[PDB]
Amino acid sequence: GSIWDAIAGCEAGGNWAINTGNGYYGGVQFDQGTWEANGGLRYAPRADLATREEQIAVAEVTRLRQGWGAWPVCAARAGAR
Repeated sequence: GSIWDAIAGCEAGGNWAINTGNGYYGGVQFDQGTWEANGGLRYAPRADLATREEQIAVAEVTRLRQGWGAWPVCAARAGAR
């Protein structure tokens, strides 16, 4: 496990391949602009097409640049806010 699993339970019901059409993708519900801005195209075209480990790698960069408050509720559910 990782802290990100609690975020992904909150954001995606633990399904890191979710792609529901709501403007967000994968286990931590990146939007496409954030996926691309934090290096995600190196792994896959969208977050939901990347593995959990790759999504977590991009999420780490995203959290460092933008803060846990980018997931204002689900990062709290994981104990990080």
